[PDB]
Amino acid sequence: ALLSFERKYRVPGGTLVGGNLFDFWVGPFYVGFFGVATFFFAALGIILIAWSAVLQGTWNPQLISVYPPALEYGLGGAPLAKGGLWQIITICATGAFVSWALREVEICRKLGIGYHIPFAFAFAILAYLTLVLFRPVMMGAWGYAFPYGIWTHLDWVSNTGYTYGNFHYNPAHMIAISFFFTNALALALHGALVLSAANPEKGKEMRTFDHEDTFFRDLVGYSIGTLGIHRLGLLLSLSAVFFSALCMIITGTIWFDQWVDWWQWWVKLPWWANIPGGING
Amino acid sequence: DLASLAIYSFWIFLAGLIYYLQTENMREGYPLENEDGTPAANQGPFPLPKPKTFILPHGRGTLTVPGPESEDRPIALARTAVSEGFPHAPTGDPMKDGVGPASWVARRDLPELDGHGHNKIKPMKAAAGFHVSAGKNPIGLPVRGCDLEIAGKVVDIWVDIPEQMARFLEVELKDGSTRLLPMQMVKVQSNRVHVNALSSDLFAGIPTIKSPTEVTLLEEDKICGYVAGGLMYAAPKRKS
Amino acid sequence: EYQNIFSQVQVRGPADLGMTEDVNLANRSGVGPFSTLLGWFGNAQLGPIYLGSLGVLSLFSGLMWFFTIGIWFWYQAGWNPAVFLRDLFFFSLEPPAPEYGLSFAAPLKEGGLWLIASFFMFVAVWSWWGRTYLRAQALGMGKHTAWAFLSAIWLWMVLGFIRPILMGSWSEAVPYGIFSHLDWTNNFSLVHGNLFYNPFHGLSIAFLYGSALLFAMHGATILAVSRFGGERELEQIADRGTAAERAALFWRWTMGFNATMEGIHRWAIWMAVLVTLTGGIGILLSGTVVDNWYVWGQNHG
Ligand code: BCL
Ligand code: BCL
Ligand code: BCL
Ligand code: BCL
Ligand SMILES: CC[C@H]1c2cc3[nH]c4c(c3C)C(=O)[C@H](C(=O)OC)c4c3nc(cc4[nH]c(cc(n2)[C@@H]1C)c(C(C)=O)c4C)[C@@H](C)[C@@H]3CCC(=O)OC/C=C(\C)CCC[C@H](C)CCC[C@H](C)CCCC(C)C
Ligand SMILES: CC[C@H]1c2cc3[nH]c4c(c3C)C(=O)[C@H](C(=O)OC)c4c3nc(cc4[nH]c(cc(n2)[C@@H]1C)c(C(C)=O)c4C)[C@@H](C)[C@@H]3CCC(=O)OC/C=C(\C)CCC[C@H](C)CCC[C@H](C)CCCC(C)C
Ligand SMILES: COC(C)(C)C/C=C/C(C)=C/C=C/C(C)=C/C=C/C(C)=C\C=C\C=C(C)\C=C\C=C(/C)CC/C=C(\C)CCC=C(C)C
Ligand SMILES: CCCCCCCCCCCC[N+](C)(C)[O-]
Ligand SMILES: CCCCCCCCCCCC[N+](C)(C)[O-]
Ligand SMILES: CCCCCCCCCCCC[N+](C)(C)[O-]
Ligand SMILES: CCCCCCCCCCCC[N+](C)(C)[O-]
Ligand SMILES: [Fe+3]
Repeated sequence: ALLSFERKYRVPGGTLVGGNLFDFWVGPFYVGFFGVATFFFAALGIILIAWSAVLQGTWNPQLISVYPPALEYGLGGAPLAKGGLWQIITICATGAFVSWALREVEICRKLGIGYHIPFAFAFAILAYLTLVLFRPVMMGAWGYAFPYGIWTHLDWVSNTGYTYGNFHYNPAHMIAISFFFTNALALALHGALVLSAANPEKGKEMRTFDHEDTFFRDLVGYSIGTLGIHRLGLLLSLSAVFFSALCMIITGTIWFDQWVDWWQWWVKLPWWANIPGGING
Repeated sequence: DLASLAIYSFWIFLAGLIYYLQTENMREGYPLENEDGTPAANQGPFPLPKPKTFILPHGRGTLTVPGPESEDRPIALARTAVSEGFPHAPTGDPMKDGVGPASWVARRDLPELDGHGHNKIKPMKAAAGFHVSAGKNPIGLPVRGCDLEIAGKVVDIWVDIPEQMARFLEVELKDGSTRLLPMQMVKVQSNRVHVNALSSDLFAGIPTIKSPTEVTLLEEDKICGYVAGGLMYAAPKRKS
Repeated sequence: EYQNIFSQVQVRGPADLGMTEDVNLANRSGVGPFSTLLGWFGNAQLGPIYLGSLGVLSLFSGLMWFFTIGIWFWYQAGWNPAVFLRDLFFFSLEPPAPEYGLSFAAPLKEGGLWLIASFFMFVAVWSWWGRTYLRAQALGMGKHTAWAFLSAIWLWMVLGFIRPILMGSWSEAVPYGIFSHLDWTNNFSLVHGNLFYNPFHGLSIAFLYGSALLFAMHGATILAVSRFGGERELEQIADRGTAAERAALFWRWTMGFNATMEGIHRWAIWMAVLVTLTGGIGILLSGTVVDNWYVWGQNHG
């Protein structure tokens, strides 16, 4: 149950709450207070989803779906079968994720490493909280949040999108997509570079960092280095999820028309707004 | 049809890819052990992979993983409970013994070389043509601990020559002896370098290098280990 | 404490001319300027780029594809630069109409310029790919970068070439334009019964989401262990240090399992590669074998 090198690291300390009460492991898993918290919120939430499966009449995971309260309920409570189960499960989910992050912080302190991981995860939590919480509250009803089901949540994506035409035209959405595409490009290259240095042509010696640096200079004229590519990856990723949250927080709130028509601010700039020719004249 | 043959084939491909990926990631640290160092009974469903051999670059030899695993050092720890899964207490001073957040590994006692076979990390005085080009120059700055006392002063920057990057500050103590602090654990300020991890009275205890013009991979690990460990262990002496 | 997102102190020395190995030093350029701006994040050196024979072929073709679209955008703008800048995202170089099929005999103002620009892009990309392979052979490194790039080439190759050919028409290909290639993408989903129902499309999404997940994890992990010199990954593979151990142990204690310093980069290269791999299969099957992914999904077959 231990990695060969692991024992020297399994010392007491680092917990944020409850001293040495929960300072122990179950197999590979660290527990901690927030380990216990995560189990509670995760058990409860899973129980409520099962109880929501009987109210619907399916034990089929491709069919099961927990919906928000309909718009009529506003930002108020709802009967369980009619939206209150979603509302409670949502509180349970938020509890599971925040507890998971804070559990990552306790693991960080015992290992004496930095806090970059819990920090990155909180951007994911933030995107979720934008969809199920922030945008609903700004809009005035829980019903605008997405449903918890495998395909029904895809339905919401599609219908919420096309409420505004081709959703391609949300400018924050454009930026978000660029970071996602760019991040995957960077992850491919970084992975490929390290592996090509560690795993050279047969019989050759293991290459070095300088070979990595040379390769990328040979190729594109620049190289960012070891610290920089890990700073770049963390940043392309965190930025993608940032602009995703942004593109949704502005949709249905400060902009509620067709997204393609937003782009008329550009074309009707008065110095060229009237000139003939082109596509828009 | 063709489509559902493709998707079914893909899922089988992916399972074998996961298998391959997981066994690849078992070339260190495995086999699993009981807290006493004996092989654990339950290794899980994945087998150890066929070993592979890296030919290291500069006549430095060979690495074959998976291989025989051992800490080439004493671990000053004791069980706090009669059953598996609980913390193991330090039996001495965890900073000195190198346990917990203060851990190091018995890395090779040579320095890392570059692609041309020269020491990757040099002091800047011994580094031909290298100068501070941006930001505050730390050299000559006093160094403060987490108890707000001065521990020493910066007398050079050790640089990564290939990466062209500061990795250590060399610090002179009231001894007249020097130590290395890792760059990633210091705050270079206007009038001082601040060190949160350590209090002034623990700077003497930082492991020393045996030649003054190179660090070894073993020594980097003992130094970075020591100073990181202070976040936990020097927390009595931490004020702000 | 210090977080390590930007360097506190930059340090410069002699321009690095690189490792020689088998590279024709005659084809390398001279080290360009040092960017202080870039060096807060990565390296300052905008040093030497290798421009061989394939590199020049690629760069010429690329500018040709790029200019072919550009003159056409001007012809649409009426050669008026104000209209050019007003309607820039609206211009489009469209493929030949379904009439001309997979033929090359077709007027320039009806898809001829499209064929031309596409030929230039085709040679620009494949030569650059060969360059990626050859650049690595010179240094004696493995061909990983060339394989991962082949995967991106796959999706591209399918969209503009392979799939237009199996439909028997160049009109099925993507046009050159900012707003138009977006419209083509929305239109494609609509015409194939909603791509959300394509099981390859949803796998592609899992991998794209997972790429951001992995790199967030990995990058954040290397930063957290950079106080033990974790970023020097290649040496940490040959001689595991405490950086690699507390990195593995963070994740073992969090989610019950872990990677190695080498192993995490196999996870990485694959997670990304599978984005465009499954993606290219999903597009290739659309309109050749499956007309409507809603229908297919009702009786898989
Ligand atoms: C993938 C499936 C669809 C498709 C769907 C989409 C969707 C959906 C979107 C794009 C977007 C983009 N597409 Mg497309 N696109 C496809 C195939 C392509 C191909 C090709 C196969 O050869 C090319 C050359 C492009 C090129 C482009 C870019 C113009 C843009 C961002 C690219 C990027 O970030 O990559 C990373 C690669 C790099 C080299 C780094 C680039 C980083 C910076 C410099 C780019 C900033 C762009 C920013 C958002 C501003 C946009 C305005 C214009 C630049 C004026 N697409 C097919 C047809 N594409 C986004 C867009 O913003 O369009 C307007 C967008 O929302
Ligand atoms: C993110 C923006 C949109 C959205 C748009 C899409 C689109 C578009 C698609 C998905 C797809 C998926 N979505 Mg979604 N989805 C949203 C929000 C979520 C959230 C949430 C915020 O909590 C969750 C849990 C999911 C989960 C999922 C997966 C079922 C699936 C692949 C995920 C993946 O590979 O990511 C990367 C992550 C990993 C590899 C880590 C492992 C994550 C695993 C696989 C998640 C499984 C959990 C699931 C079965 C629920 C368990 C709950 C209880 C524990 C029982 N989505 C919102 C509404 N989602 C794709 C799909 O295939 O639909 C069927 C797809 O095409
Ligand atoms: C027809 C559909 C519409 C459209 C409508 C929308 C709408 C509407 C939305 C998007 C959103 C997104 N769109 Mg869109 N979109 C379209 C076409 C595209 C195209 C394209 C055509 O090529 C692309 C590439 C994208 C890309 C994107 C992303 C920028 C973004 C999703 C990422 C995200 O938010 O992660 C964020 C990640 C999360 C919320 C996940 C959080 C995970 C949490 C914290 C933890 C989960 C734990 C789990 C439960 C536990 C599992 C335990 C087990 C052990 C595994 N869209 C068209 C035009 N798009 C979404 C967005 O931008 O913001 C959300 C969104 O809501
Ligand atoms: C209304 C829109 C439709 C839809 C229609 C499509 C279509 C159509 C396609 C996708 C595709 C994709 N979609 Mg979809 N999609 C929708 C909604 C979504 C949502 C969402 C709702 O949240 C998400 C997350 C996605 C996500 C995704 C991606 C997983 C996938 C593209 C992978 C990629 O990285 O290509 C980016 C990478 C490339 C194109 C590689 C090409 C690179 C080449 C080799 C070189 C380019 C550079 C060139 C040389 C020029 C140089 C320029 C430089 C700047 C110098 N879609 C809805 C249902 N989607 C693609 C797919 O794979 O489907 C299975 C696809 O073709
Ligand atoms: C698994 C697929 C993912 C991925 C991976 C990937 N892409 C790759 C690779 C890999 C592993 C490479 O090794 C290769 C690369 O070279 O990386 C730097 C590449 C590459 N992916 C690129 C783009 C790209 N990849 C994309 C996507 C993806 N690539 C996915 C995220 C996209 C998307 C999202 O659509 C784009 C936009 C290129 C940067 C590069 C291949 C470049 C190429 O082949 O083009 C040849 C050259 C030209 C067309 C140049 C002319 C056009 C220019 C606009 C002119 C300016 C150039 C120059 C500055 C002119 C100078 C002239 C004088 C003034 C001196
Ligand atoms: C910057 C954001 C990017 C990112 C990063 C990221 N995610 C992270 C981390 C980081 C840095 C971690 O440290 C953490 C991790 O532990 O990874 C292994 C994590 C994590 N990201 C996860 C998923 C995830 N991340 C996503 C996205 C992103 N994560 C981005 C790419 C997605 C997307 C793209 O959709 C998913 C699916 C988990 C694997 C993990 C967090 C695990 C966790 O929180 O455990 C606590 C909770 C439970 C055990 C289950 C509780 C169940 C609920 C109570 C009920 C179910 C409610 C739910 C709403 C159901 C909805 C399902 C339907 C929509 C189908
Ligand atoms: C300022 O003015 C100047 C002079 C600088 C010029 C300005 C230029 C501008 C404004 C250019 C703008 C170009 C744009 C915006 C291009 C956009 C492209 C987009 C958004 C997407 C690209 C998708 C294209 C793909 C999928 C193409 C795939 C092509 C192939 C797979 C190969 C095609 C091959 C063909 C048809 C046959 C070739 C022949 C053989 C058999 C070898
Ligand atoms: C950010 C990427 C920039 C890539 C272009 C710059 C790198 C190549 C510089 C070559 C300059 C050469 N010189 C001096 C001989 O002309
Ligand atoms: C079990 C049936 C066969 C499944 C095949 C899956 C293969 C996945 C890739 C593993 C081999 C990896 N590789 C290419 C690096 O050697
Ligand atoms: C995307 C998730 C992929 C899961 C791959 C398999 C994860 C479990 C691996 C367990 C191996 C480790 N252990 C603890 C037995 O040593
Ligand atoms: C692909 C669907 C989601 C897969 C989730 C897999 C969870 C992996 C966690 C297993 C950890 C196992 N172990 C060995 C510690 O017991
Ligand atoms: Fe890495």
